[PDB]
Amino acid sequence: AQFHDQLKARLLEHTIPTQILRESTLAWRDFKNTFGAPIRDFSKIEGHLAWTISTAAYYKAGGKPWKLGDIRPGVCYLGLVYKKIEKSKNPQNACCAAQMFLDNGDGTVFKGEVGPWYNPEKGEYHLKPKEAKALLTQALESYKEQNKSYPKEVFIHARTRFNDEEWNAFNEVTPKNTNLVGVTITKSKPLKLYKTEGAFPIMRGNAYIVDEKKAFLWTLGFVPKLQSTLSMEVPNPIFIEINKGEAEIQQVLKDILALTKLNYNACIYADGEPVTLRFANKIGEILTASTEIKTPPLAFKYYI
Amino acid sequence: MKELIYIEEPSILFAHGQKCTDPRDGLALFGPLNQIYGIKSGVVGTQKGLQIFKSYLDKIQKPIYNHNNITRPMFPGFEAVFGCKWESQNIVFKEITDEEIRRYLFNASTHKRTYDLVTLFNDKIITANKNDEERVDVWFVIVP
Amino acid sequence: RYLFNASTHKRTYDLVTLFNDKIITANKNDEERVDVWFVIVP
Amino acid sequence: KEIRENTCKFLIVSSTAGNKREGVLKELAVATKVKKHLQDDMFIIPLAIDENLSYDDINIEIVRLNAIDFKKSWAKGLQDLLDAFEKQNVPKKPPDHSKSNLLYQQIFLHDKQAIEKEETYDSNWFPIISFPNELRFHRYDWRLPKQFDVRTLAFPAIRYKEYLCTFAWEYDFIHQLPKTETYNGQESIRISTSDILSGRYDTDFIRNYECQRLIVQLINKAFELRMKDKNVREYQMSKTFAYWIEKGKLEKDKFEKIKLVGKQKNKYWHFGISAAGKLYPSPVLMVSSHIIFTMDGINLIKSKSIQHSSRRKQGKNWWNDKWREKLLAFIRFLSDDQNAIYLNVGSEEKILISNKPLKFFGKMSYVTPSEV
RNA sequence: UGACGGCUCUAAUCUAUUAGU
DNA sequence: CTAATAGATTAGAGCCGTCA
Ligand SMILES: [Mg+2]
Repeated sequence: AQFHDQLKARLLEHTIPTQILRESTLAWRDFKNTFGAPIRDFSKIEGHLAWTISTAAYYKAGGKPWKLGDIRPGVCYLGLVYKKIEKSKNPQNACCAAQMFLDNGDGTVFKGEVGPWYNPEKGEYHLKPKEAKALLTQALESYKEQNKSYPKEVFIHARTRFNDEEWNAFNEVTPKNTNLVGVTITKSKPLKLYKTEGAFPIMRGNAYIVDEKKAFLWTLGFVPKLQSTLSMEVPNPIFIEINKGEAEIQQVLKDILALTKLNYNACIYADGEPVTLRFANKIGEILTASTEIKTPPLAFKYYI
Repeated sequence: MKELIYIEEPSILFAHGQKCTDPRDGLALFGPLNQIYGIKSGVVGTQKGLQIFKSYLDKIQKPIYNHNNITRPMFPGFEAVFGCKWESQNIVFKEITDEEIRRYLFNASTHKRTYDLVTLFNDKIITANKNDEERVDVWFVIVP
Repeated sequence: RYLFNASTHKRTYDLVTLFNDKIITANKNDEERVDVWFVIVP
Repeated sequence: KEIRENTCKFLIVSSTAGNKREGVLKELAVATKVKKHLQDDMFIIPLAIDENLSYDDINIEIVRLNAIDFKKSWAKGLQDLLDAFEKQNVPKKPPDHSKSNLLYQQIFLHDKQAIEKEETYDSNWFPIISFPNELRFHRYDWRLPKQFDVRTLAFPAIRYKEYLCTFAWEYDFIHQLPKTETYNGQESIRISTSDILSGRYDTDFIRNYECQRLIVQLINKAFELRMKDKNVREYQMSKTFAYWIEKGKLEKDKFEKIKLVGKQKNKYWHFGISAAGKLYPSPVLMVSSHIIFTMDGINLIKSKSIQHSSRRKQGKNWWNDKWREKLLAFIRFLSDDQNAIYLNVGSEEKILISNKPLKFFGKMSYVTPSEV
């Protein structure tokens, strides 16, 4: 259950990359039918297996497969997701900063922030006012040191709406008059819809606006280049709600759509949710395996 | 009447200042941005794991074909796409435990079994990294 | 301070602290892969 | 034109079945003749790819020539081909990958991308069209005992601080206890439904949110009440009851050229649904579809995991057209009227819900005739 | 733990009312 | 100062398959 989590968590203190490969992937020949039903199969998909592995290993070597270049310079980005540890007093307090994008003249930064700040409450999530100030200040000095100047515009993602006091505290730690906005992104909300004619689902990239604040987006259709569906059955969309701030809907929607292909762990053409939420989700269980670590690194090579 | 607004796909950057939508064909055409060419690796496991890893490593040099071309772009070869060397003749292997004193007689408190497994693997890796001379880059772990 | 007036041992410790902290931050923060380091001294 | 007037080299490819092709042999003979014409440097440079093609069993006319190998790795073959080419003093040209990108995108652009044609889509929701203008609350602090709960009652009635939230008349409870009419209705309370749906109503004891909660609870229980007498029964679920119908109960297991109860792994499967009301964008009804199994229609598998495997096996080969058509057919069968569905929420009051789903029109599409 | 999606089962807490301080 | 109802809003944690 926690084999990989524990192994990577305890090896994290020595700064060594690693890669775990099950033998069944390598030995998919001899694990054939026990009594007439084959256990296992990659014939139809065999070539793609190589595409799944090589580039990943390349990233662990120190190579950059592909970078995105559709970002306005002099902007921010950040994400967040919580986690349940339920160690002793069933605490709900595990917040893992996801990432941040920066333009240091010519390059792109993908290191993110870390530090599992705690919270006495066990079921209400949110965040106490003290932790949030340091949480945003951290990204602030990171931007200062990687920009040799001050940041201009800031964006924030989330998973759940939040109360007034902590956003007010976030506005309190705002330097000068920079604009801050946070966007809540759910995962599943039922808006099942069909195609009137034919035998194919909706075509990927559609939208359905219900108000100047809320919005919707579809991600599992079928790209004409791929000509085949990304999901076996009819898809399920993502519901978008803007919580606070003055943010135009179309630009933020296209921005969050543009950040669903940076899945370095694989090479599938399209992915459902943006990289940020799942990326913080998959770093959280690494640090929740064992909590004796102090100041873990901020490079995602070792985590992934 | 309520209508659906459509959003087009963005574009990603590649080598030589080129652009495309899919990344696979771009890599097959232009390659990565930064050039690093050392994959001196490491591995732990049993000897059958050694031979199977060697066979799979030197197998990937030849192209391998999908069942359906139109949905999966072709894979010509690691050196064909990346311009980086990775062969099955420069591995520095460290031997694994073979007795595996843990058997069906010992199944209560599997947490302890997991602890013993991870302690053994981690100490072996750490000792190999700390004491030996050769410069290793990645560590592959295989186990049934 | 330029002159070794206050404490030469203190100045050496400060310089080594600066170099060590910079190197450690580089190792734990960046993304590239490096093997050696050629430190120049003024 | 090109072979004679404007060609410098040649790149014959020795595949496994390259000898069979008559056209390649014809152009090969043409190349041999033009070489016999020129006699300057060399023209022909063979290539080999396959492992099955042994080095001796190669095409008979070309045995005299050697070949750069590609059987091991394509990179070294490309490398030695290119440096042999540049050693042969072939005229050069500065590289430009943009032309390669343009050619790649142009040669592979058809039967893909998007088309400006308009199309239509169907939704999953049904909007309400009828509702009584006002609802009524009336509590005497003595009308009912304060211990039993409201799940016992089968008609709209839920407790409250002081305003008993009922839909029908408060004197419609004679069926098991008398003296209902003895409770005078002059001291009753009324709240306009149209205004609270508009949301303009607001008081110190009733806000918009909890009264909206009240009305959605009433419409949900009314939907259950109108569903229960449809003669389609229910199976226990983690969520509300899953409603479905049996083979043979409809005429010969068929209803308008669609089949809903079938056989898979010697088990009989049916097509059920579930529903619940939502209101914020518009008063509409969520409906979702599920597939149910059974041995003979009297009992069902107990294990959820093998049920999961069976439902995946059954649903692997069902797609958008079948999904949409079956949902429309089932909802039309559910329609108790030729135009809508009535909800006899009150003693005589009812709410009408459209049996025709919503619509959508989109201005963008793809190359539809993809066949596969 | 080669990765992705689709389902199913389980958990809390917040927000009215109510009975035992 | 504890407990039953009830919606709306959250997280683990397994099983099947991978294009008819
Ligand atoms: Mg990995």
